[PDB]
Amino acid sequence: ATLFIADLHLCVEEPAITAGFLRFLAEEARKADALYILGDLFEAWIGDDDPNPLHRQMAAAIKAVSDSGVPCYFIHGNRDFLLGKRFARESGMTLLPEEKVLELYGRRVLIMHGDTLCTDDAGYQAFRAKVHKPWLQMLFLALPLFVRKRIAARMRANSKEANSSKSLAIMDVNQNAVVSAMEKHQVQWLIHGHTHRPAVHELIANQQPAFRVVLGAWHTEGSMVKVTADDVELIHFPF
Ligand SMILES: CCCCCCCCCCC[C@@H](O)CC(=O)N[C@H]1[C@@H](OP(=O)(O)O)O[C@H](CO)[C@@H](O)[C@@H]1OC(=O)C[C@H](O)CCCCCCCCCCC
Ligand SMILES: [Mn+2]
Ligand SMILES: [Mn+2]
Repeated sequence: ATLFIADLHLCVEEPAITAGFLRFLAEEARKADALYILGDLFEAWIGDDDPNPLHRQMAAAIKAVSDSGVPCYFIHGNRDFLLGKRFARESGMTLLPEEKVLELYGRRVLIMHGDTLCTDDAGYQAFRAKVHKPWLQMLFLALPLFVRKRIAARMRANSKEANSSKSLAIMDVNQNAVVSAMEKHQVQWLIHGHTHRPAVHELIANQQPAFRVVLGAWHTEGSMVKVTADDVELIHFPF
């Protein structure tokens, strides 16, 4: 089986999630064919040079999975788009582009974080385009770590404030964008996160039955999608 997770938002002061993730790696990822992490692995990323001890332990635990023969892949989220090649090497992860099609046991599946489908949120998409500019990223990364942490803290705070004022519609995926992505790639299956609204949605793409499977955020329990020859299963599991 091939596993998909997203939206862990790992951080020091959410220790149940950290413990749950370590257990997941040892008990589930170890026996899988591959693991895909579809963004927001960390609560925030302000550069691979961050000395946070959590990053060291998480990198080693992920690298132990891929060193055991189970490849680990990462699509960036909105929290952790700065995660780079240095941390990918430390963690034994392969970095993927923002959209990727997999063929799994004969089944073509599109994967992404999900935030690029939220096309009605013009304010977010504006922000996203700016912070994805390599020149601006490279400029941010030149600041002292403590300044980067203050910026991130402010961004987190203003994000929470902005979100409480936004309609549910602009913060969920746009259906035209969903269908457009699934027809661009001619898939009947899409797995994403970002919205923190776990569900299996039925829809039409390519004039055929299609499915959009949304991972849950990790808080008091975890969420994965398990893909086998015969099934695509959204599974919630306790810590
Ligand atoms: C150049 C390199 C910069 C590097 C920075 C590295 C640190 C990144 C830290 C993570 C920030 C991230 O949380 C912001 C974000 O993505 N918010 C969108 C997201 O909501 P979340 O709160 O993240 O769940 O998902 C929501 C649903 O899709 C969406 O609505 C939120 O988007 C917003 O709230 C964006 C607002 O519309 C505008 C953003 C205002 C940010 C304030 C900037 C303060 C910076 C000051 C520095 C001078
Ligand atoms: Mn998230
Ligand atoms: Mn997200």
